[PDB]
Amino acid sequence: GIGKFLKKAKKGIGAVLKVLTTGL
Repeated sequence: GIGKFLKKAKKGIGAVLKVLTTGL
């Protein structure tokens, strides 16, 4: 879940937020 988006947001966030928009 989002737990990965906030946890991964540390550095490589542009990747999570990028894909997170494909499912949001």
